[PDB]
Amino acid sequence: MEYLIGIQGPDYVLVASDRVAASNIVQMKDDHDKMFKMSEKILLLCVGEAGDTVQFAEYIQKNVQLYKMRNGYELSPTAAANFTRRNLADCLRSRTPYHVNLLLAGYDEHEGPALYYMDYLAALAKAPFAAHGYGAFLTLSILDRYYTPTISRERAVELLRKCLEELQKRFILNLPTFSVRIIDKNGIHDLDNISFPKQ
Amino acid sequence: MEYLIGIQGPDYVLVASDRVAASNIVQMKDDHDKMFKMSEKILLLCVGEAGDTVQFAEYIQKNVQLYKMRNGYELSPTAAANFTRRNLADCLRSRTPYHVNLLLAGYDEHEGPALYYMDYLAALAKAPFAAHGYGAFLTLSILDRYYTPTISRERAVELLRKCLEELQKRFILNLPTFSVRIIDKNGIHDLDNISFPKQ
Amino acid sequence: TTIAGVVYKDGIVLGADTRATEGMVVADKNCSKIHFISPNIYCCGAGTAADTDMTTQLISSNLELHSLSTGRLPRVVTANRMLKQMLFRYQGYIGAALVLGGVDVTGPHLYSIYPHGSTDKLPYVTMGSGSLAAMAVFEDKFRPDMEEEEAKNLVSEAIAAGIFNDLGSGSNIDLCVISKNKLDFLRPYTVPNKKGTRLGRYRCEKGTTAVLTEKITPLE
Amino acid sequence: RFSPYVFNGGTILAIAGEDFAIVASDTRLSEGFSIHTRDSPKCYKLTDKTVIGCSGFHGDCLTLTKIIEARLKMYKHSNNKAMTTGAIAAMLSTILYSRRFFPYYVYNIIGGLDEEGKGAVYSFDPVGSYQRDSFKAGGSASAMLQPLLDNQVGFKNMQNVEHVPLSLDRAMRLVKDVFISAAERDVYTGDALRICIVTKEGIREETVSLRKD
Amino acid sequence: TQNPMVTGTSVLGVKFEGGVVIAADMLGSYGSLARFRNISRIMRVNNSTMLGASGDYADFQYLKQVLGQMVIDEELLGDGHSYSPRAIHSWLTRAMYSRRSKMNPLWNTMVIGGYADGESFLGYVDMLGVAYEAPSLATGYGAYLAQPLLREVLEKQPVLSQTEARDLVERCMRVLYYRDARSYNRFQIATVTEKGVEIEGPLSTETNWDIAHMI
Amino acid sequence: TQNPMVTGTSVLGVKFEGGVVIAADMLGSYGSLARFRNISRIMRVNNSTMLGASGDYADFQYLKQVLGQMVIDEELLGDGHSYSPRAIHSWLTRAMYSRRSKMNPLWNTMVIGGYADGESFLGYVDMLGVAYEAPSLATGYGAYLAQPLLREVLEKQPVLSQTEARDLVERCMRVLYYRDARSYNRFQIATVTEKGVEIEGPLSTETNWDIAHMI
Amino acid sequence: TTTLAFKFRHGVIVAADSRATAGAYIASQTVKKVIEINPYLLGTMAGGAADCSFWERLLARQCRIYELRNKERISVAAASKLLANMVYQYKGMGLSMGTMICGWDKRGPGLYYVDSEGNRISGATFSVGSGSVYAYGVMDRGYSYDLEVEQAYDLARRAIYQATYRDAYSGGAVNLYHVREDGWIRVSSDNVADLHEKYSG
Amino acid sequence: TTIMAVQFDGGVVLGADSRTTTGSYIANRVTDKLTPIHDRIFCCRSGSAADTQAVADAVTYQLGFHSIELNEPPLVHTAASLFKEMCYRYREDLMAGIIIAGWDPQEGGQVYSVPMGGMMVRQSFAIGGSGSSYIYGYVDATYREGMTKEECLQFTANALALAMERDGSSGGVIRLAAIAESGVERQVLLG
Amino acid sequence: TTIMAVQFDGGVVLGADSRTTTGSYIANRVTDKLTPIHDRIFCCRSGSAADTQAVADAVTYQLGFHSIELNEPPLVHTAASLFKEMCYRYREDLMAGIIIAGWDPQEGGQVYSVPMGGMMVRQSFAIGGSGSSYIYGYVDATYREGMTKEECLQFTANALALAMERDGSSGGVIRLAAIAESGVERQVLLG
Amino acid sequence: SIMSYNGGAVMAMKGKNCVAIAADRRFGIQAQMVTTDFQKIFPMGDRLYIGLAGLATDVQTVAQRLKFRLNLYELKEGRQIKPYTLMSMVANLLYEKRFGPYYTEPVIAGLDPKTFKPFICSLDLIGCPMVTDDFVVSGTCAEQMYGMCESLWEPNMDPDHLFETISQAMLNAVDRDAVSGMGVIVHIIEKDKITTRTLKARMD
Repeated sequence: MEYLIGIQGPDYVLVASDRVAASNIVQMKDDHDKMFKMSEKILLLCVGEAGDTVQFAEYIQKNVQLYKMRNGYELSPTAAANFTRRNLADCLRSRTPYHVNLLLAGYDEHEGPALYYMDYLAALAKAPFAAHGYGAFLTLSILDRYYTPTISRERAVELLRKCLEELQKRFILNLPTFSVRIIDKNGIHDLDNISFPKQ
Repeated sequence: MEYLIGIQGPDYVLVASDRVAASNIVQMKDDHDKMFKMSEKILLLCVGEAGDTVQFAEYIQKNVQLYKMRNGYELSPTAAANFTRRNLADCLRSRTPYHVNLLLAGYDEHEGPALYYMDYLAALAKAPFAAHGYGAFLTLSILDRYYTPTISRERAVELLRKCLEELQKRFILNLPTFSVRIIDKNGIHDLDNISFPKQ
Repeated sequence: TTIAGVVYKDGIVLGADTRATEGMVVADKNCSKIHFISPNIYCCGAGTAADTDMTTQLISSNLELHSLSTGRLPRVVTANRMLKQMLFRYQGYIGAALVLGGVDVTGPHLYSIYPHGSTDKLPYVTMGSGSLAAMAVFEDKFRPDMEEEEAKNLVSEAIAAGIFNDLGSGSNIDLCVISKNKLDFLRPYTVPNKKGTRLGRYRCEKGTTAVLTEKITPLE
Repeated sequence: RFSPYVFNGGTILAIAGEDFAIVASDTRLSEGFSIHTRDSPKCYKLTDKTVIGCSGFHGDCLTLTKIIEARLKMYKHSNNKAMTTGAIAAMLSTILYSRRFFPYYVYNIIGGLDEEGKGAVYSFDPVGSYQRDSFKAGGSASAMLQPLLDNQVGFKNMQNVEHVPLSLDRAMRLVKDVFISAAERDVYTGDALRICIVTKEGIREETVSLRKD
Repeated sequence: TQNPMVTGTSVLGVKFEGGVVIAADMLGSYGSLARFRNISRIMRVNNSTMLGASGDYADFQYLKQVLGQMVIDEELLGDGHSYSPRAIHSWLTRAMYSRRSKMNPLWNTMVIGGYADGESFLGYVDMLGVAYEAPSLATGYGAYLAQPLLREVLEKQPVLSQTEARDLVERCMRVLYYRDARSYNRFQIATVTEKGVEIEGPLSTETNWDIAHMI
Repeated sequence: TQNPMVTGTSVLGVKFEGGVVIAADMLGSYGSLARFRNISRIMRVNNSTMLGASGDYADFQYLKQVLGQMVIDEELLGDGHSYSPRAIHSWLTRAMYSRRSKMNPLWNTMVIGGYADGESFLGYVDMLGVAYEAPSLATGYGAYLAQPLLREVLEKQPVLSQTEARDLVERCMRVLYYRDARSYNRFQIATVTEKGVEIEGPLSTETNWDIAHMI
Repeated sequence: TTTLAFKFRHGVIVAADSRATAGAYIASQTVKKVIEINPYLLGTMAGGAADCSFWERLLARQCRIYELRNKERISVAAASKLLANMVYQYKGMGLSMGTMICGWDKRGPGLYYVDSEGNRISGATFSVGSGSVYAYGVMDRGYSYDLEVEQAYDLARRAIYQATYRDAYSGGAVNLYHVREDGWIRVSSDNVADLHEKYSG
Repeated sequence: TTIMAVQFDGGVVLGADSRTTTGSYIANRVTDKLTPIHDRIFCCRSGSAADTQAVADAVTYQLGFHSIELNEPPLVHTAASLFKEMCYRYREDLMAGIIIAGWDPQEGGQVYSVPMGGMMVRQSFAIGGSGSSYIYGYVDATYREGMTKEECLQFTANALALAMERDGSSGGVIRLAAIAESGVERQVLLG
Repeated sequence: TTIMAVQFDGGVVLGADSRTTTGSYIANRVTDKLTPIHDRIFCCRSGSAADTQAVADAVTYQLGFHSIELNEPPLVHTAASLFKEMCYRYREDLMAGIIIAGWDPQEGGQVYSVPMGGMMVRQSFAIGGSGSSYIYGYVDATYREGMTKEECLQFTANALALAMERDGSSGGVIRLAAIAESGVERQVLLG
Repeated sequence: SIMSYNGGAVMAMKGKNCVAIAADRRFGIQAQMVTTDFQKIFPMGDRLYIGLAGLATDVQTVAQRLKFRLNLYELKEGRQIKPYTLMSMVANLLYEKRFGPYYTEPVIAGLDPKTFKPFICSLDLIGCPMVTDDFVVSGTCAEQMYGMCESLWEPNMDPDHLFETISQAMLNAVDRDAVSGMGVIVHIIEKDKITTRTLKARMD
């Protein structure tokens, strides 16, 4: 229903999102934030059931903040991704099934950048690019077309421009404004809000 | 699903439409035309079932063109609107139910301008403004707010600007470009294509 | 699946095929549907294959625990009482069709156990999908107090009737003879069907397959 | 309630040769878990150069066979000639579509020579689509026979394998081997293997036994 | 017919040297109730062919009415022709298939035994238009019970005499009296030869209950 | 209880001057089958109160077991107290309401007649916890048939003697023998007074069939 | 199943895959999905194979009779109108048909789109199939009206390749036709396994 | 509903109850179950109420028209054939339990049975209805070949009394009919 | 399935068939329907197969433990009370048709009936099972108060033979049991 | 079905003195692939592997629960695990979830930890073991894999022709399947070394 994207580089992770909080037919909030800073080098979006997206991001946030506060250092993005897959798979066979769909985007000091994938059936997948929502059916061709494993981040933003102009050409949705982060050796950096003017 | 509007003036009928031909999740055609010139002073949009919208407009088109070709003069907009209500109400109780939703917009030489309304249950309603689709739930407040029975057509286009800027603010749809006609004592006049730029 | 058993004048003869199907595709050409319980009692299973396997091991574990405590030989009515009480508690959700047979101090005893808990003491039983074919062989050609070689002819005839008439059956025939002292277990007894020879040489030599990336890891 | 359909079984194989056509089928007619008979071939000599196979629901197979046999005679009394191989496949597609909303449950394969003496195999579906192929296998054991002939006849997925045309004698042992392997894993594959060979000189039949389980 | 009210049960049939023997019992049942203890389930078509049936009995009286008329219709021509047992088997197949195609079938299962031109014929007819030929036929639970007894002897010895075949049916009818819940100890045996069609009377079996003392 | 197996039928009751009379029949039915021709459907609680019931009979034996114990429990105290007929009517109401609140009701319909302190009591208890008081009660089809006969006399004359009330029940039990499909010509009449509880024997009615000659 | 069609300065380009499946089982790899109607018209296949094969064959029957009576080839908008009226009579009975109509006309190029749901729209670019959404994105990034002939071949060729690479039901071989003013012409028929080695480097 | 029919040497003996129900309510105390089609041929009807009244009028229409054209007394087997043709043709729409009995000059007394399916069979004694299931054991042991007329009137009286006692559907009053060459005798009993 | 129980002066007489079915297939030709709980108290079981075998083991467990603690022969009414407590408590999960009969020193022969509901009643003769519906009329007219033992063995033999003949569910062979003060006599008949 | 949600195929084959196992590489959701590097073969000690197919949740779940119990077994005892011991261990772990079952079908291949003796088996989703002597298969495209190995397997085969037989068995069966593909990895292990190769398959 809402769209995310996962361009992975050689030493950087380029993630983007949308800012639309949907409703019945109307658009209540148009500057929503799907992002959740877990640590200094690990981000977390979320897509899924409207009550479930908030609390599981809040639940995974604190348990990772326990690890840094007790042991004095940060989780790796690999160990962080495999802690999330445990909690969804355990309480899947339960009276309260869980329904969210989101990866991780992390930078390791030893292993460099990394990108994962997650379904609501809790399956992990190391991937060089990924997407969710219905826009994945219209953008995984372009991002497969114009891809290079040794791409630069200036081309990657320009590649993200190509991925986003096909969104507001053949959709039945609105999706005006898109928020973008970037993760490197120096941590979380906020790029500008990618938007499309109306007039 | 798609949006129409029916601003009625003292001596003019201002109608507008959209140009989007929808699909599953994609937008196949973005310069569609819902309009059907029945005669020199009677127009006809259509909204409904994807197979039914074309043929009933084609069926009502020819039977009105028979009347002008046999008797040598045009139907009134009142007699034209009541011919359409007969054909939907007759074949409603049938093995092939009919599912479309559209009024008429006509100018009489004696009675002046006129605007009707139609449901898929075939009910007529003389109205001073009307709308269909889900956008009627977000525009019948503004058009009730800034209305005057003695409004001028320059204000009416400006009123149509106010009606359309609230569309691309709180929707879950795209709807970029809107086609506009105007009917007067001189017949059908085509105004410019109202659009909203992307960049 | 076709299992059967009979009580002759000195012991009990059991038999089955070795086909285990899956859907409509033969999954196992040589299965094993005769199980160990005690040195005098065996059991044949039918129905859900994992439900018969996990049940027949628990009772055989309990009777080994029971007989080693008593220091004696188990009785067939003990194994009957455990199975009809366990399967009744699970309300028939565990689908296990069983044939229970053994020789006690009291002599030979044969039982049939249905997956709800109903049990029957009979001189001869059939269970399984092709059980109707083997039962027609029994009623046509039964007589009481047969000998051992007459009974081994009868069961191997009845199991073969379910082979050539039922789709779910058809493989090599198992037998077992349990008597007062002798215990015989025959994993092949009669091979009714073979596989035809391969006529065409289909082998292309080494190098006819494209390989992208190889990797070698030595061991010790 | 009264359900009008049931599955019977059978497996049909056709191979388009260079100047021949081989049609093979088993003879088991089963229903549910039981065997009705062990002698029920699926081969039907339509003309001197065309053999059809029919699988699926057996009541529709007997009906659909007798419809085609009438229209062959209706062609000949109206046109003073016999139908070709492709003309029968074009006629059959309209017959299968003619009951679009109450369909036959029948998988059809037509093999035979063309008007130039080459093997032609036309596969079908229960609604009416068709195409010309080099080899098809239809019926219950259709999934166990298609990928093997891709390796042998199609010569796919092999490096440095030459493309020799399939001879007549090499094609005979290819048919006799695949039904042995199909009879091991399928429960519907029966006992007698009726093999019809359509050449430019007539139609030869041949029966090979399988395992009787 | 959507619901069979009064039903029959298994019908047996097997070829022998110069003829076909067919046996069935004489019971009509309404559910678990054995309501009609004395009915006939075998129709003697004219001289060389013969019919027995299972399933709904009210539909069987309908086909008894129709087939009875068609045999009279050719005899009144008097041209020296008759219906072969294969032609009746071909006719009855098209009757079933056209009936089920209108979603209103005839709840039966019919066995046709015939002997013409020195050729024993034995044909099967299903409700769903399934038809074939076999040296031995069985309907209902007899296809599960008596059919393994029929095929075992015939695959050992292909041909049979008349006395061998007649005794073998009485053994199979005995077994069906034990294991079928809706059988009855009163049956009749009908046999075609080159001399014509002959139907025997209400015969019965002899059971064995010596295993009842074994607890 | 989700399915009543063996059921009773209509139970009548009406007050009079110094007592309550209650009558019911002696039949237990399993569907249309009149299986148990001889059962008792009236329990004599200790000295001043009295119970009859309709609905499922196996549930009635359960409440016969429980109420029988509670009366013994107070008599063993011996403090000079007893349960009033209203207190049993109050107790039995809470038993029904708590039972239906667990979605597992007791399929009954109970009538309590009592006479204590010179006061005739007549109480109703439904399966759904509906309870009230009335000068005349009727369950089942008796609420459709005998209840118009009861209210017609009582609204004309409010009080009744014992012989007037006893004869009027026999007229209503006669009418229920005609028009109820699941009634029986064998009933018993139970009556409380100040002298105690007395239950009469298996009485019967006298029908009239003179209209059968009228075609 | 993945088809696409687009018109430009030099006519219309039509491309499609060749795989037809049955549930999770692949029936064949060599299905000719672009149904050749005339020397001047082309039709596609979408969803129901026998439904698209029958009615387009029936559509060719009416176009031939129209030419014999009127001494003129039929127009592209005419043939799309006849097909929409025939399928509408069986509406709600479960027909699967989402084909396209291509051909040259006196008014220039012709491209229409007919569904089994009564849809009949014109346009410039289309993509039909289960893997159609993978073809819209790569084509619209590379589409222009002023393209060359060799340029328009390689755009439509890779666009089918990117669809079959992502989709499971699409695959096989890539057929490619070119509709010109005189009539259509077959361009090529390439295997996906051969294109994979081409676009790897 | 319980119907009864026993033939004897001279003719037949019919019998039925009188109770007509709806749900658990007696719609009618006394009801003529047996129906005079012809002067020598009766039938007793069971199953649906409105169906069996409509079928019995049409057979009386057809047999009455046919017998005058015969100028002959009709056969009992002829009348039972007409119920078979209607009940088999409309077996999807009817619930009829007809038993046809009556004396015939050619063949004496005859009893036929047409159950809900639409078949036809001749019997020595026929019972039907919902309450007929309770007297299968009594009617087998008590029946003896070679009864007089008065034994058959005693035979059917005890048979219907046991069904009325045990069944909740059957009851009311006992109606009898004795058809012979001499005439038709009808009576109403109790006990 | 047809079970039979008749008391007399000295004791009781039991009887049942032997046929055990599943659908329309005979799972077992001969079957002990009657069950020896105690040396003087039997029961004949009906309804489900696995349920009634499980209930009869638990009552034999409880009554056997209680009677040794009594150091007394148990009462027949005591044993019939134990079936009532189990069948009423688990009436949502069981289909049991138990008839309890047996001789008692305090009271002589007794026959109790516990149907599928869970109630209990004492009768002079009790029948049950699926085939018991066909012999309601026969058992009412034939029964006479004040029989000997040999008349009751004749009475139950004809009663089960009529049910076995008419019912498709019942059949097989006839097993009988006669419980008195002297002992228990068991036999197997035909006819 | 639930098994056909992600798809997959696992094949093992016994040779003369060596054993081989292979699987595909595609990870997808019902029409749409995601990646080509989803691991389905997991090492359990040396000269002994295991393959998993079915629902990708239970693939990653059971392979970690089995690894949980395996390291506890090899530390309480000093030795490694025998292949029969592992088959009884997996059949226990699936039968515990008798009514809430895991949707996977394991395949075990390996050698004797004492000799060169190979071992193959496969299990149901509830835990019925099944040992053979030639091959075991699992996954959605099961019937295509039976048609290969019944027509290509020979009893006594060197490690070269064993590699060539299991390669042609996978490349012809998986390309006939729709939801499985995108590369095949092949493990061929023996007494002295472990060889892992990746084949050149159709990427469509």
